Amino acid sequence: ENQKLIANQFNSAIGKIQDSLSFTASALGKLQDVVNQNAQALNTLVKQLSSNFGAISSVLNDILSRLDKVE
Amino acid sequence: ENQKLIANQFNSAIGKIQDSLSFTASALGKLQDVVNQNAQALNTLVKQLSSNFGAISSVLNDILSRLDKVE
Amino acid sequence: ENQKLIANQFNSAIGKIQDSLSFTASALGKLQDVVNQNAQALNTLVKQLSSNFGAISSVLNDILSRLDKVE
Amino acid sequence: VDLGDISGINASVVNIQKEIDRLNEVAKNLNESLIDL
Amino acid sequence: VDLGDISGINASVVNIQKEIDRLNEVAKNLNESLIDL
Amino acid sequence: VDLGDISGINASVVNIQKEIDRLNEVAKNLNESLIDL
Repeated sequence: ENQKLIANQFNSAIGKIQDSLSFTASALGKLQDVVNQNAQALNTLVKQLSSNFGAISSVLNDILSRLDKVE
Repeated sequence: ENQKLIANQFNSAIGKIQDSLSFTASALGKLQDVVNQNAQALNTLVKQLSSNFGAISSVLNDILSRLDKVE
Repeated sequence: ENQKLIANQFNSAIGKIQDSLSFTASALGKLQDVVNQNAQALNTLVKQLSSNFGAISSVLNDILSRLDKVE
Repeated sequence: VDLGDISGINASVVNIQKEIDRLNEVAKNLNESLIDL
Repeated sequence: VDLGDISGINASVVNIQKEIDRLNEVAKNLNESLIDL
Repeated sequence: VDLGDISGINASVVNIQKEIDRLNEVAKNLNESLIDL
């Protein structure tokens, strides 16, 4: 009788721990997906910003050249 | 006697697993808060950068127009 | 006999739960490291961008001053 | 002069509140699995 | 005019797929630890 | 010309080292809950 109680409580606890492990795996997967997407977003932003700053640098250098040629 | 030992060890293990689940939930909550704050920060930075680059584009276009009108 | 079965199943389950806790700790540590590195990257990008925008502002103000002095 | 567009660069948000709530619910429910001989 | 360089600012990626796979494997293997008297 | 300010845009850091340390401590302490008949 007490053995049946121990076995039933243990099976219930193992089921709850299985659910907890599945939910922890799901949460870690979602966190991984979002962290990786934000990392790709930051890298894309850095690349686009490098391109934009190169463009602004070229344009500003041309403007400085024209200002020198004028004055 | 052995049943009391099994029950005591099982209760101790379930208490430790409850503590572990609470700490995992706390860690996942902190990670969620920080990932979401950094996502909001990246989005705010992207919006402000779009505004700043629009402003720089307008100013540079005006400068190019003035340089054309001069030369 | 049933007590030996209960003890063996419980020891197996506790070993598997120990492995699961170690792997959850490792995953949370990796997520923490990556989230903190991306946070440092975003902060470094914000600082460098502030410097670059200050530089562009100074250069553009000088250009506007020169355009005023010319026309 | 046409600078590149960066408006599309978006940062997703994570919503694991269901999983955290379920983990706390299980940590509370494991009291119903304790053995009382 | 020389604007600062920002190309070095990189964002690491996390690879915890091994740990998630192992967690799901353990959640499946805990069925082999159930007690059947 | 006055460009917008972005210095306030900050990125928080996470400190779950207490929780990771406690998880490893529990994974080590669960050896004291093994049954030795």
